[PDB]
Amino acid sequence: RTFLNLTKPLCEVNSWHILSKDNAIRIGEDAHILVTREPYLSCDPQGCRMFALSQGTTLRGRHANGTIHDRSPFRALISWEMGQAPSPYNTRVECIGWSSTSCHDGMSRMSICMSGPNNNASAVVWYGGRPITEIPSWAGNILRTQESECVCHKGVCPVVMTDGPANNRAATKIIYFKEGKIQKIEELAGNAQHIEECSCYGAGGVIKCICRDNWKGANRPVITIDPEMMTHTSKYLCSKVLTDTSRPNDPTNGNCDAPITGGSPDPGVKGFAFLDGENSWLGRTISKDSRSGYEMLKVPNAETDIQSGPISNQVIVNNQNWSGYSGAFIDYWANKECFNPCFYVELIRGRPKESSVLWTSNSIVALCGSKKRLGSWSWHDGAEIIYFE
Amino acid sequence: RTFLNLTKPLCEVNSWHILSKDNAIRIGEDAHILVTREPYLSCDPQGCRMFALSQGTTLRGRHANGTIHDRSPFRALISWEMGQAPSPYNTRVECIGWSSTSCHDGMSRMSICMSGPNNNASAVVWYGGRPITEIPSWAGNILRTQESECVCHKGVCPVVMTDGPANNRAATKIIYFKEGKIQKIEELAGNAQHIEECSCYGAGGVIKCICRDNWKGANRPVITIDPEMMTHTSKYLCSKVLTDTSRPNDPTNGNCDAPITGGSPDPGVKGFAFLDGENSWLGRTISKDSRSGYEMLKVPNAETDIQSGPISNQVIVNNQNWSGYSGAFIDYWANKECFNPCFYVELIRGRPKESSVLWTSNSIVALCGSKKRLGSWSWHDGAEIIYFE
Amino acid sequence: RTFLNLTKPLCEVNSWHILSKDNAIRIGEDAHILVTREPYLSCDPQGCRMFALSQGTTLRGRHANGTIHDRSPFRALISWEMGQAPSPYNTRVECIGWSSTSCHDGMSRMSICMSGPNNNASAVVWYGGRPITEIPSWAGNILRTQESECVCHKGVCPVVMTDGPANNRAATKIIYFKEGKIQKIEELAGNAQHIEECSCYGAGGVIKCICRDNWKGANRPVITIDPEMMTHTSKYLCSKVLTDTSRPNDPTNGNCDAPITGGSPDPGVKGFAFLDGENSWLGRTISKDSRSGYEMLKVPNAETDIQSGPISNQVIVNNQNWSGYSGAFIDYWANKECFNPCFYVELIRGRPKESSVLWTSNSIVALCGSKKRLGSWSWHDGAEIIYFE
Amino acid sequence: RTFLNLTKPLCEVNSWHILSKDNAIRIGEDAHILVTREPYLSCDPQGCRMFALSQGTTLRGRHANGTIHDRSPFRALISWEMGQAPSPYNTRVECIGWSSTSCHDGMSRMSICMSGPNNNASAVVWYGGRPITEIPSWAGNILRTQESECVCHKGVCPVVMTDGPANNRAATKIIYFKEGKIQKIEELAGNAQHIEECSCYGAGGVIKCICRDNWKGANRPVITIDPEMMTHTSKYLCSKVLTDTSRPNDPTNGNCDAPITGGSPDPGVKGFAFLDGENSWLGRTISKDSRSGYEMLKVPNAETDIQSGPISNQVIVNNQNWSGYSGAFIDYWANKECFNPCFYVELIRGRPKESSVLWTSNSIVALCGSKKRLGSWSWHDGAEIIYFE
Ligand SMILES: *[C@@H]1O[C@H](CO)C(O[C@@H]2O[C@H](CO)[C@@H](O[C@@H]3O[C@H](CO[C@H]4O[C@H](CO)[C@@H](O)[C@H](O[C@H]5O[C@H](CO)[C@@H](O)[C@H](O)[C@@H]5O)[C@@H]4O)[C@@H](O)[C@H](O)[C@@H]3O)[C@H](O)[C@H]2NC(C)=O)[C@H](O)[C@H]1NC(C)=O
Ligand SMILES: *[C@@H]1O[C@H](CO)C(O[C@@H]2O[C@H](CO)C(O)[C@H](O)[C@H]2NC(C)=O)[C@H](O)[C@H]1NC(C)=O
Ligand SMILES: *[C@H]1O[C@H](CO)C(O[C@@H]2O[C@H](CO)C(O)[C@H](O)[C@H]2NC(C)=O)[C@H](O)[C@H]1NC(C)=O
Ligand SMILES: CC(=O)N[C@@H]1[C@@H](NC(=N)N)C=C(C(=O)O)O[C@H]1C(O)C(O)CO
Ligand SMILES: CC(=O)N[C@@H]1[C@@H](NC(=N)N)C=C(C(=O)O)O[C@H]1C(O)C(O)CO
Ligand SMILES: CC(=O)N[C@@H]1[C@@H](NC(=N)N)C=C(C(=O)O)O[C@H]1C(O)C(O)CO
Ligand SMILES: CC(=O)N[C@@H]1[C@@H](NC(=N)N)C=C(C(=O)O)O[C@H]1C(O)C(O)CO
Ligand SMILES: CC(=O)N[C@H]1[C@H]([C@H](O)[C@H](O)CO)OC(C(=O)O)=C[C@@H]1NC(=N)N
Ligand SMILES: CC(=O)N[C@H]1[C@H]([C@H](O)[C@H](O)CO)OC(C(=O)O)=C[C@@H]1NC(=N)N
Ligand SMILES: CC(=O)N[C@H]1[C@H]([C@H](O)[C@H](O)CO)OC(C(=O)O)=C[C@@H]1NC(=N)N
Ligand SMILES: CC(=O)N[C@H]1[C@H]([C@H](O)[C@H](O)CO)OC(C(=O)O)=C[C@@H]1NC(=N)N
Ligand SMILES: *[C@@H]1O[C@H](CO)C(O)[C@H](O)[C@H]1NC(C)=O
Ligand SMILES: *[C@@H]1O[C@H](CO)[C@@H](O)[C@H](O)[C@H]1NC(C)=O
Ligand SMILES: [Ca+2]
Ligand SMILES: [Ca+2]
Ligand SMILES: [Ca+2]
Ligand SMILES: [Ca+2]
Repeated sequence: RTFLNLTKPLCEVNSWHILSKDNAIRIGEDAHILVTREPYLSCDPQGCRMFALSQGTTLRGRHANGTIHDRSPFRALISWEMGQAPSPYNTRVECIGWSSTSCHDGMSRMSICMSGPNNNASAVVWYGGRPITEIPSWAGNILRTQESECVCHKGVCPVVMTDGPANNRAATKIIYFKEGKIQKIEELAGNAQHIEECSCYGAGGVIKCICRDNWKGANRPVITIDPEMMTHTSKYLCSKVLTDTSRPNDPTNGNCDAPITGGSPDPGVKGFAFLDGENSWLGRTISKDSRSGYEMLKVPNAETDIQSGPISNQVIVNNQNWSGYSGAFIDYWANKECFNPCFYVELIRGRPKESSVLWTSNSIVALCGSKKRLGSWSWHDGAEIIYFE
Repeated sequence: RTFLNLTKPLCEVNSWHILSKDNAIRIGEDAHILVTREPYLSCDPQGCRMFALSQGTTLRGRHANGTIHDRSPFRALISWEMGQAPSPYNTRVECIGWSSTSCHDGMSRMSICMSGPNNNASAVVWYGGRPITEIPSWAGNILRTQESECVCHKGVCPVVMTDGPANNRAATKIIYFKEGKIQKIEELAGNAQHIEECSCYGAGGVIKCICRDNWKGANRPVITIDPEMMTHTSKYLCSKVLTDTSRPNDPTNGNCDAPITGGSPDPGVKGFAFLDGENSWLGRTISKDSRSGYEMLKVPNAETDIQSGPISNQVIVNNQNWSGYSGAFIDYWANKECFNPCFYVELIRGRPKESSVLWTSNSIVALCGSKKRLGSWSWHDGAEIIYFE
Repeated sequence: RTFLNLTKPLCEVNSWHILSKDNAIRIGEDAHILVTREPYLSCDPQGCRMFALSQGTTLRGRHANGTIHDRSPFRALISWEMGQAPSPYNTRVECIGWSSTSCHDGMSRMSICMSGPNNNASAVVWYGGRPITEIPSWAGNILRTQESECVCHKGVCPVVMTDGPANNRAATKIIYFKEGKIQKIEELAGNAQHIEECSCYGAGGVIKCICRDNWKGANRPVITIDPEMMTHTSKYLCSKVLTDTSRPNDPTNGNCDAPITGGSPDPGVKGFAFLDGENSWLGRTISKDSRSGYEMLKVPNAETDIQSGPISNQVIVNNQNWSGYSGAFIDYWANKECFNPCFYVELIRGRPKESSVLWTSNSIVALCGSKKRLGSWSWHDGAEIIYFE
Repeated sequence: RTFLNLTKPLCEVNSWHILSKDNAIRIGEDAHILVTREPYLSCDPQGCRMFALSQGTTLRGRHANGTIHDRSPFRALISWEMGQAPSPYNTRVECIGWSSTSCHDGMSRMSICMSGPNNNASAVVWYGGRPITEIPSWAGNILRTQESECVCHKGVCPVVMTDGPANNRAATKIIYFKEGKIQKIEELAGNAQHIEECSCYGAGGVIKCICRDNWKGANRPVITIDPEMMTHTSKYLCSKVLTDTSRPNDPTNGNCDAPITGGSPDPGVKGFAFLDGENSWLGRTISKDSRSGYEMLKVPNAETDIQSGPISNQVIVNNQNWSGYSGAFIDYWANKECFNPCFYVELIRGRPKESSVLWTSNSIVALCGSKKRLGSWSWHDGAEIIYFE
């Protein structure tokens, strides 16, 4: 074992192949499947695992009642073998909390959870399954982080965190970790005006994080991080193809340097994009209003050209089905000459959209890049809400 | 440590001993057992494992309703320790799809799943637990493969695949894989007119695949593969003993080079044979019409002799019980001077044969050869359907 | 790793400490616990495991109905980590059948199961978890074995098997195994008139088997095996303290060379003794009629002296509670200068004795020698049968 | 792997961070969770596990009825991976009994359990998963031990055990183990008048145990053990800050050398403190009468100064929520220059306090120190009792 470095280029991607699906809600109708939300995947030299925020109750359990609620002393980050559903019998507790990130540096995994009350939350940073570092809230307002994997280079792993209003200017820091210990802290710099829930991946010695501006913008902020100089810049996706949820119709021109406003009724959702000049893909919900459907759109020069639009699409979840959060990960230990993009989509069931049940949970689907021109179908959740009534 | 070489000859077989039985439906009446179909086993240097295509639901779950249906986005190939029943707690997800194959090359396991819509399925080829290769559909008609184990020699693992009509001429390929990467693709050549669901094994550097002609033959096609040369031939099993389901009565002579047609109402079932001159055995369901009973027939020179008939028979499942698919496997890593034949029978319960239940699923029995003359009995599923009403 | 050699003497025993208890019926009332019977324990260099004959159903399952029945195609030898209850999620299938034995030789574990119809049963012998040898029925009447562990010395593992009447003269053999292969077969010789269900242990290069005579004696037969020469003798336990169940009052004298008859209503139960001069301990059910209670009795020279009586006693299960089978095992790999005797008692719940339920199952308790004078209480099952009604 | 040596000082602690929370009652409402009480945590070179005394029945099981009872043949010490709820499917059985301690010495784990009747209990001492030693009751009155982890130094693991009255002068011993073998046995010396349920840690070659006086004191006895010399002293914690439950209001002065009487209705609860000069912290329930709430109090010189009061506080469980036992553990194998203090709180649910249910159980929370000033919230159990009615 060695520290991962990020000096390979991104792979060429012409379509997306099915990597994994857990069918958690279908299985959780009967077997003992934990209630969750904010899932993702993360890899290490050995393979890949699913991660999510448990609600500290099973789906059929009476305590599922009220699981719409975001933050409780009963939530923890759990991980498990990619593909299986999360039960109390197959899940590792990574840390305790209601907001998380995790990543493997080539040697060991670092996992980070926030917990506590809204005015007094704290992060505990674990490395090798051991607690290393604690960080108190600096702004006293729901200290929080990515909800998807971080990225490490040469032992250095940056993590974007935010503390402050959901609906106004907040205080975002980039913290640089090595073996769970803080190497540097940096205030957000650049033109991104609001930063939440960054989806991050590395390629070519650089880490790109594509985020949620929950304040004003229906276009997504992008933070470029040098993990060697331990510095960063920020701005917005240039493309007119707007990828936040609640968004207006796509304008004729996007805006590299300011939030483009509009959309009703939701201020944001976690999302992602891979930005590689011509080899660029943007994900989004199919609905402009709601967390339903999911589509991948190849938009050459999305990161630099305000006029860029799709040259190809793939429907991942059709617009008759609920989606939710979406984020980036890559298996950096694959036996290839390039880093192949992968993404997951969180498939939210129950409240608020389906309120014939008392709970909110989700399942997971995950896909990676193919150089081939693969056919596709919808990878929706597939559970019958009527079975839970 | 090393690549499996197919050097050894086949062991003499005079009868069949019990290897494993999972009792999955009996257990699944209570415990949390996954709905499945299309099982098989496969071994590696450490031991044997059971495989099946999950339906993404447990047997007692309400989602088990409608599981007669073959293809959905909720199926995946799962594997588990031989003899246990498949639950969400003890299963490994090998890949995502509704047709599969799997084998170990002596170093690592290759696993292959097709998924996607009928007019646009794709294969994802997995090696050592990672996705290596994707293959688009070549004929836009349910790209599909073996549904039992492949076989490797010096790192080369041939896989037989088909795309095209179930009731007409289709497009079959032999794909030769080494570490999940395509070394060669051949089009099917020879006298087999239709090819599905091949059951394969190796001995003395030759791989034989005994398959299902869903188009015409109640005789089974036989593909013979040289994995060094990476070439094949194809024809039909010569014996007058027909082993497909829905077959007519055995004629006076079989045909080596052309289908023996007939029988009603079903076109085919996956089956297998071991072919080694004198030491040749054929499995078939006992009913010539439906998937019930299972028998093993020692049919000397089945592969060469149009007049060859049984000189012994072992009842595996009595004709009062449901069977289903059957397939070949060998423990190539046995401490033995020969490769001993083994097989499984899938014990299908529920629909369409038992319509008092809303689901279709199965359990597994597995047996291997013995030089001795062993007594026997029926190894039927053993669940009571009245319990599920 | 090296072959186990039986070079240590038995440790001195003056009472019995608790080793394990799985509370399988209490736990199986809600959790998913397999119906079992004929349990035992067996150790290897890494530790000890619990073993039993599963009925291929869980205890609360509808298929638990009819589990009084001894032989079916749905039974398998299962082993799990000592002190756990056996559920579908934690048990390894050792082999398939309804009579077993198992032992580790210092390198790998050998397991043996019989399956088949009464007149045509067979043994399959496994070594390192792979099948090695098959042995067909020699007398066409329920080929059967120890139902507790076998013992090895320099890789030679003898096994006692019987084929023939339960109620009359049968054909017993002693089979000498090494790595699953048969080295010698001997027919039973000496004074034991009937042999079943041998509980065997080794100390100082000699193996002793304490068996069940189902035909005549309420005294237990004793086979002495030389694992090196591969020869044996047999007679009866000399002591007047009668240990089989159904048995009459203890007579004034025992008989070394012939059975002591009487008792009602039942012909026999599996049981055991440690036999070592002054250091001799006889288990038996407290009740002389039924399978209730269990007591240990120190009877010096029980083996050789027809007049030997108890000098102390420890109640293991009180006579108000159900017992069942009992048997010998030792951790031959403990860091001790002697081999310390252990035993278990099968704690049978349900039919025939408790007919308010439709099933038969058991739980387990295991205790080992102490050189100390330990207090004791009853280790009865502890499930409340009314919960199951 | 070598013997752990208590060579490092205790870390500076200013605040407590969340380590783990198993949410076992919430999860056990549906999923098959073992009823437990008397939990703790213990670490080894590889990670930390949770430990509890199981009741040999699951939480929703009908046998949960009556689990208020402290002692039965159906209890066992179980260990599981930290963060998980204890189920039949993920727990190791450490030993059998109703009182326990456990600790790892850097090489292997020693685990000790007492079982038996009140007047004839015995301890079994286990090492590396094998039983090594047995200790009979010396006073015929419920031989019993710490209910939390022991501590080892150069292979020598002291354990505090008591035998004799709960409400009068009892007979306490300090037993020094090495690889499960007795090195030395001392009778309690010093001014502690009654000793139960010691919580022990190590720093700079010294072991401190903060115990429970069930007889007269609302202050806590403290034993200071030299593991190299194998000698101890005892007294009471000096501070006016009384930390047993039932206690009176805190007095003007404490008492280092005699119990301080008073409080109602409870004679005692298991508790803990870390004593390190200015860096000293005392746990106690928030309620003086009852096992509700839990608070950490930084009391400089608590160990030497009768007038020492709190300089800071952390609410661990609010006084509207039930707590229970509490105890000390340290990850001695952390990659840190100091030994960092951790503790758990047993969060008791059911009887006697909540008698709309027929059972008594608990969940667990654990926390470790921080040099930081971190915010906090209440880590209550989180289950709704109405759901179990
Ligand atoms: C966010 O959480 C952070 C944690 O870093 C906050 O910080 C804590 O802040 C407090 C000041 O607000 C701390 O307080 C002080 O306590 C010491 C000693 O306290 C104990 O002893 C005295 C005398 O015996 C009692 O009167 C105290 O009674 C308070 O605490 C107990 C719980 O133990 C509670 O049950 C009582 O009702 C009562 O509120 C107590 O037992 C005093 O000498 C001092 O004057 C002051 O009160 C605390 O030390 C500090 N903790 C840590 C850890 O840093 C902050 O409060 C939170 N911020 C926000 C915005 O909420
Ligand atoms: C980046 O990480 C790679 C992958 O390990 C790396 O390593 C190799 O490069 C050297 C020469 O520079 C070799 O000759 C090795 O054969 C290569 N090793 C492997 C395992 O592929 C780079 O050195 C790392 N670069 C930096 C800047 O850290
Ligand atoms: C506690 O239990 C132990 C063990 O059973 C015990 O010892 C036995 O004593 C009785 C009566 O004196 C006997 O006759 C047995 O032979 C003794 N057995 C052993 C194994 O030593 C004590 O009697 C019991 N002590 C108390 C106080 O009950
Ligand atoms: C799963 C589902 O029913 N999805 C609806 C979808 N359906 C179709 N286009 N058919 C259309 C939208 C939408 O674009 O508004 O999103 C959904 C919707 O109605 C809302 O979000 C409003 O609450
Ligand atoms: C399991 C079972 O009972 N199977 C039936 C079998 N049974 C007996 N011969 N007992 C008889 C036949 C048959 O004669 O065609 O095949 C089976 C059949 O499918 C049908 O009869 C019609 O569905
Ligand atoms: C567990 C239990 O209650 N067992 C009964 C037992 N009970 C008591 N001694 N209390 C009495 C005896 C006996 O000693 O013969 O045997 C048992 C019995 O059922 C029968 O004898 C009739 O079949
Ligand atoms: C968890 C809970 O409700 N606990 C009660 C709590 N008070 C309140 N939460 N209101 C505080 C006390 C107390 O300080 O004595 O008393 C507790 C109590 O109910 C009893 O002692 C009854 O025996
Ligand atoms: C820390 C936290 O509670 N984050 C919230 C997050 C959120 O409120 C915002 O992004 C607004 O600031 O939104 C959502 C969401 O569904 O929009 C889920 C997250 N839930 C959890 N991570 N548990
Ligand atoms: C890919 C696919 O759906 N294959 C079918 C297969 C089939 O339809 C034919 O062979 C005719 O083309 O038949 C059966 C069958 O039971 O006959 C099950 C297989 N199901 C699954 N593999 N999932
Ligand atoms: C092979 C077989 O069925 N053995 C029987 C055994 C028995 O019948 C005799 O000893 C008489 O010959 O009795 C019992 C018994 O409880 O008496 C259980 C065993 N059950 C099982 N091993 N499965
Ligand atoms: C051996 C035993 O039963 N110990 C009791 C203990 C106790 O009774 C006393 O400390 C008085 O001596 O109190 C408690 C308690 O909740 O107070 C739990 C323990 N229960 C168990 N450890 N099982
Ligand atoms: C769900 O939770 C609600 C608010 O806490 C409530 O009061 C309701 O009764 C409860 N419902 C069920 C069915 O548990
Ligand atoms: C509770 O246990 C007691 C003691 O045996 C009892 O009798 C009662 O019926 C049990 N209650 C239930 C609901 O089982
Ligand atoms: Ca937005
Ligand atoms: Ca056909
Ligand atoms: Ca008898
Ligand atoms: Ca007290």
